Parts: sequence; C-alpha cells; structure tokens
Amino acid sequence: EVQLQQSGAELVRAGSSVKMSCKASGYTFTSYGINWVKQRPGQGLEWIGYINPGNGYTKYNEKFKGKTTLTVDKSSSTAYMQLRSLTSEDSAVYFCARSVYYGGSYYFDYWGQGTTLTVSSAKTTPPSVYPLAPGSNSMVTLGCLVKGYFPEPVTVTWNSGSLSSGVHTFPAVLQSDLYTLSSSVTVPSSPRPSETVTCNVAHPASSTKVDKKIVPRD
Amino acid sequence: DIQMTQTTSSLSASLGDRVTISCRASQDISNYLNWYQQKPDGTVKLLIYYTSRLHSGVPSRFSGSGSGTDYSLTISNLEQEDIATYFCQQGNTLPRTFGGGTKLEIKRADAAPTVSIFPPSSEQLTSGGASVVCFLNNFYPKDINVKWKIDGSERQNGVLNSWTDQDSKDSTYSMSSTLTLTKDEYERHNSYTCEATHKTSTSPIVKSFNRNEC
Repeated sequence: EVQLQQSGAELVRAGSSVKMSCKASGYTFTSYGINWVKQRPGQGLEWIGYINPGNGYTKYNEKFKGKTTLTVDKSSSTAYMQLRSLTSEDSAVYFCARSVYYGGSYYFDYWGQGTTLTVSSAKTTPPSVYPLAPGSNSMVTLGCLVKGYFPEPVTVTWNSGSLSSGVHTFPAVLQSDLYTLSSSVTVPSSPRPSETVTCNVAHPASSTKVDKKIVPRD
Repeated sequence: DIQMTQTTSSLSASLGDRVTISCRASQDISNYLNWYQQKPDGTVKLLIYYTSRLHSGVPSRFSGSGSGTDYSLTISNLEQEDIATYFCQQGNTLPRTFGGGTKLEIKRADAAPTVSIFPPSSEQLTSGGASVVCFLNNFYPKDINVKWKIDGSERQNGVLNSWTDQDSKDSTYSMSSTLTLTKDEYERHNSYTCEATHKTSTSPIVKSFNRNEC
C-alpha cells in the first residue's frame, strides 16, 4: 500500500518561511516524482512544481519559483517544500502526490492528506459569545454569535448537544484579522422560553468554554 | 499556457442517474487528460488517466472519453459515495493545469428559505458593538441573494455572509448574514431590513425590526 503522509497544519507570520514534509512508504522512493499542488478555498488546484528524488532535479511553475524550494531526503524517503516571504495570498492547503509515467505523459496517482497553511499575525484569543433572540409562530429560531476569536476551530453545541437536528453552524469568516461564526437552532415554540435553550461554544486554543443562555427580550 | 475549463461549478443529480461532468481545453491535449475526485473531507484520489479511458482500482460505473479539446467523465450509476468534487487536468503542456472543479449535489424539491432577523444583543451593545444577524435556513437550490436595508436603504458595508454545504438528511442549503455597526451608528437609525431573494418566488422575503419598537 502506497502512502504519503504530510506535515501537520501551520501558523506563520507573513514575510516568514516554512518547510512542510511529505513522507512516502510502500515503494521505491527514488523511482517516482513528487509534485506539489496548492488549493485555496477559491477552488482550483494550482501546480506548484515537480521533483525527482533520485537526481534531485526539479521543475517549477514560473509563478511559484523563487519563493518556493523543493528538496528531498532520500535517506528517510521524505520530500519537502519551503515557501518563503509568505503573504496572506498563500494561506491554503498544500498537497504532494506521486507521479507515474504511462505512455506519453505523467499523472498523479497518489496524494496526501495535505497540510493546511495559515498566514496570520494574530495570537490565541477567546471569542465573544452573543445570544440571538427574537424581538420584543409554531417554530422559532434562535442563534448564537461567536465573534473575535483566533485561531480556529470552535465547537458549538446547543444544550450540551441535546438539540441535534435543526441546528446550523456556519463556516467562519475573517473579520478584522479575527474569526467570527454564527449558529442557529430551531425549536417548537413550546420549548422556548418555556425551557432553557443554551449554546456551548468551545475554543480550545485559549482553553475556553462558555455557556450562553438565550433569554427573551433583547 | 493551456487553460482548463469546466463549464459548470455545481452539478445536480439523483442516485441511480448517469452523471456527466465536462471539461474543455484551450488547445489539443492529444489525449493527456486525467480525472481527480476530491471528497468533502479534503482527500483527493485518482479515478482516471490518459484521455480518460484508463482506471486504477475504481469501480466500473466510472467511465471516460474525449479527444483534442473536449473530454468528459461519466458515472453511469450514481452512488452516495460519489458525491464529491471532480477536477480535470491536462498533462500535455507545462505547466500542469487543472479545472475549476465540478461539485455534485443531490436534487431536492425547491424549498424557499426561512428568513430570521436578530438585533444586537445587550451583552454586545455594552461593549460598544452592534451586530444584526440574519439566517436564511434550509432552502434549495443553493443560489440565494441577501440584501440589507438600514432605514429603507443602502447597506453593503459590514455585511459578512457564510454559506453551509448541502445538508445530508435533507438536501437544503443555509446562509448566515451579519451586518456589523458601532453602537453609535446602530443607535442613529430605526428600522433594519434583511431581504432574501430566492428563485422560489419573485417577491423578496422581507424580515425586519425597528429599534423604536424594541
């Protein structure tokens, strides 16, 4: 079984540099080329460039060269990629894959789990949980606003999880160099405010956990 | 270099259907196209290679053809696990280019969002901040346009939206919309409106409130 494990995710100040790992197993590491494709939420997979482990020979895609440097370690059979003078433009998930020949031209037949890169100057900082309640008929929707946190991720559940269905936890979005997310739970009108309906947001990095109760009025 | 165009970002279908995604080359690839499948959890696999036709360990429902500029992957009989994003890639001329990708999605009856507004919370206002939030939950298809109104007009600044992938139990999309102001700005105006426009009707779903009425 051919495998290729990449490095854990990374957090790095722009202007800086990083070297991520891609370790092969289950085959002659020197016999096939390694590629690196980049993927930014704005869809599409870019082609960084290729490296043949045996000759150390490399081939870049002009748009990535210079900032990028592809090196190997034929001893521990592990490929590397070093991105320099980073920017917010190259915060993405980077994949490494195996190249095979087959008549006429190469294709990538095996990828990695990829490594996520995030380029920010922010530091661990707790969120601010804000209760969303209606204003002063069968079903009623409430919400909870998690704003001003860094870094990801955040875990939101309702009533410690007892409200599964009818919930919606939207992806985060980048506020002023800090994250913000919202979640909505829908419950029959009989449940609220008759009973307690609460949001539990957990922000690990800062070892936080806040229960915010949704009370009527504003 | 060699552009790669997949005319369709999102493709709908039902399980049991014969699904065809397409991909067009700015020039002649002389049959050097490959197909990749990326599942939501981010992992990518290789389904087909060399002008389509070639497999790898992938099930028989996966087929593939084309030549020159046009090429396409066909999944004769759609199965839940096949719901993923498919990219094509010309391995003819350097550099190696991909296709925007075609995400499949399950077909559902049209639904129409459930629009809800929410004024800033006291806990926030005392911080000096003020965010009005708006949820447009469980609607289909996935195209929707939201429009904010402060005292009958404008408002584009401060508006940040979020969208959820398709649901797994039902197949509806949802959208979060937040308009952030300053307690002062917020307090200078009365009515705030959140207008959801969906193909499910011509008339925008309008939900709003007036600070004076709070």
